[PDB]
Amino acid sequence: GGVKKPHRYRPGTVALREIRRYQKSTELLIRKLPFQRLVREIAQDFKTDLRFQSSAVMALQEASEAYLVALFEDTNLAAIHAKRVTIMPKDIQLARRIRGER
Amino acid sequence: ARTKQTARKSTGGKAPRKQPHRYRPGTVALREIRRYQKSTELLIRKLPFQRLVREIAQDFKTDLRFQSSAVMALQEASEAYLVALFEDTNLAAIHAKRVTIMPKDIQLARRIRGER
Amino acid sequence: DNIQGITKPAIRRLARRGGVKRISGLIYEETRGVLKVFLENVIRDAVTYTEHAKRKTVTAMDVVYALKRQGRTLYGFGG
Amino acid sequence: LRDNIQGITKPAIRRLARRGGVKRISGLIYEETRGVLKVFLENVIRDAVTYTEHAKRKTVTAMDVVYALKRQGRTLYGFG
Amino acid sequence: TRKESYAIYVYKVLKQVHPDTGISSKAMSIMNSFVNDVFERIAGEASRLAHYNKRSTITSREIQTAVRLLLPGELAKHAVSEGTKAVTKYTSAK
Amino acid sequence: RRKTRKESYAIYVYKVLKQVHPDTGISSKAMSIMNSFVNDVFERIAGEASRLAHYNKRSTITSREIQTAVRLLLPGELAKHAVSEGTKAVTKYTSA
Amino acid sequence: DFENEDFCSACNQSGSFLCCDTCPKSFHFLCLDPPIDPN
Amino acid sequence: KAKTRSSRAGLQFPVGRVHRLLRKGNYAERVGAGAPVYLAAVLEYLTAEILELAGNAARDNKKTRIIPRHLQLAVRNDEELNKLLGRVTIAQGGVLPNIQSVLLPK
Ligand SMILES: [Zn+2]
Ligand SMILES: [Zn+2]
Repeated sequence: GGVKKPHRYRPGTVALREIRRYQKSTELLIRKLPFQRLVREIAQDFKTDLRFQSSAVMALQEASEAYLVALFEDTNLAAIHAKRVTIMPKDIQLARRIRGER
Repeated sequence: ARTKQTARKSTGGKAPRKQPHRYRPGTVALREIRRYQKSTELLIRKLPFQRLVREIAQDFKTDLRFQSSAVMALQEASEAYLVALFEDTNLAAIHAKRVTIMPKDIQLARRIRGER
Repeated sequence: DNIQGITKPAIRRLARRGGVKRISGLIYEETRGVLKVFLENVIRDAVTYTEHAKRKTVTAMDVVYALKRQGRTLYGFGG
Repeated sequence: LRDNIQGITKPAIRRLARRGGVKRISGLIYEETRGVLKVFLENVIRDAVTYTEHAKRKTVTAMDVVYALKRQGRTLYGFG
Repeated sequence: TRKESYAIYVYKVLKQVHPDTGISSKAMSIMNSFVNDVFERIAGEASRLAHYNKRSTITSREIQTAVRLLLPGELAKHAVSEGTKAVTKYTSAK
Repeated sequence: RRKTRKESYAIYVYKVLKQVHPDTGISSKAMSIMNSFVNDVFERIAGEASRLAHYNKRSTITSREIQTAVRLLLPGELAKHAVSEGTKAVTKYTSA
Repeated sequence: DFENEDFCSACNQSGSFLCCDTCPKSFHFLCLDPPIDPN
Repeated sequence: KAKTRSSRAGLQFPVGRVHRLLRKGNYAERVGAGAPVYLAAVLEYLTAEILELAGNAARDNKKTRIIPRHLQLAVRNDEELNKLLGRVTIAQGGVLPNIQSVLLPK
């Protein structure tokens, strides 16, 4: 007769819940070691064997997450601009086509 | 009973007192896209612009004369600012499957530009 | 009202130079306010600079100087 | 090393975008973003290896990073 | 080895404001870099103003034209007011 | 009361307009554009040189620290196509 | 609510009006049937 | 007995230091006596408004000591300090909590 059904939050509730979770966190998101490596291969191209402090990396990250959370933010406004809740690659592009990096 | 006064005159008679070929919409528009893009002259009639500056500078300091080259510098700068902002708006519009700049399209551009 | 002196066809001309093919009608009056607040930023700094030289007249040099501060340099008028 | 851009995992690119207040991240964004991280991190790190060499130092310093970010406009407080 | 920074000074003015509140060291460094940056911007603009007016000295006047050109909006008025009363007390106490 | 001397690179910009184009000419307005250009880019590169020096706790603008800043400002090819001409020019100077 | 007109709904002329409450039309004091005293 | 210039000016930030720095900064050839006094006066103000606002933020989160986050709130909540510190990215700040109205459930 009555068959079970698991308790699944509707698409979007878990979303907004972790939005409120993450907009109160100040902790960095991109993980450290993965990021650190991002550089050693993004630097090896500019100068060989450039050592890096454990603070340059942390800085070059804080500066990155900060740059990205800003761009995502203008991406969203750009996504809402077309009356849509999905962001698209064009958005990150319109946004950046207006900051003048493109 | 709500009442209102509109004559705004205590007495009447105040004056008598002691005290054919036609292009489709857009073709001419694109033609003078080309005209105002190949051109370099200054599109906001000058005098009107100069005045805009007198009545608006008045606030910061009275009796402020402006070297002629200055109000020409304000014009150039203003037309450059608005043509850049209008390129961005057209983009903020062509983004939303449309071809008509609308106020919202420019309240956004300026937000992404960060000029707000 | 000197602001309404920035006429529609003039805002249309700015849009044409800006590559816009259809201007809403409510844009014209948005472009005034945006225009004003911007001029009201340069000219403000133009004058701070002016009353620093104890000059009472403003110069185009002070105008491009205020633009340099704001960020948008203007070549062709000195400096 | 090589191709470590994939280290900025999707789970994370999201967490950042989630941080930025987005609710639906289309795919085809995870690739675009990593590209944006690699143009930013490029310029900054480049302007930092130039600062590094000028000082004839080898250890890219956090001090240089901050000065580099300044040049591009994105000043960072917290390190010097 | 000696590192010059605005540690004890900002701490003092913090107790002058709140004589009950602690401060984080990283947050301190935020304060130190922030006062250094705004100092650089106010002093640079001043240097410029001077070089435009063909002067050669950074008078208290320039720092003002500057503070009013950089600090935005009200933050300025209250900056000026406090700077003018500060230099007034400096000249009164000689 | 002859007007005082106004600094300008105009005379120079022409020598360089006369090599790249022995038969072209400029208009006052474009020349003044070019003078504002050279003053602006010179101020940019000279300001960068300054900090580079201050940062490294040293006090002298030299050729090294400017090859560095012109690189940090002029972007891309422009930079390389400059630093090369700049080192030549410096060596030809020091040559004699 | 809505602001009543500023022109009489009967004679299409300006003046002092008696404003309709549940209606956006305004009438002169003399333009109604029967005309309403202004006191 | 030598007194300091700050107590002459009535300030907490150092007026002496801000003179040296002004001098070695070579912002200009000659620097007067009152210029470091005014700058120390403005810097302490800006350091104060920001510290006050941070104090208003902290007590809210019931935390004794100010931590870098409290300094972002203070800066992004205020509309002035945000134009000033507007292209500045503070360490460990997070972002002002905000979600768009169209993203809310109906
Ligand atoms: Zn009715
Ligand atoms: Zn009537």
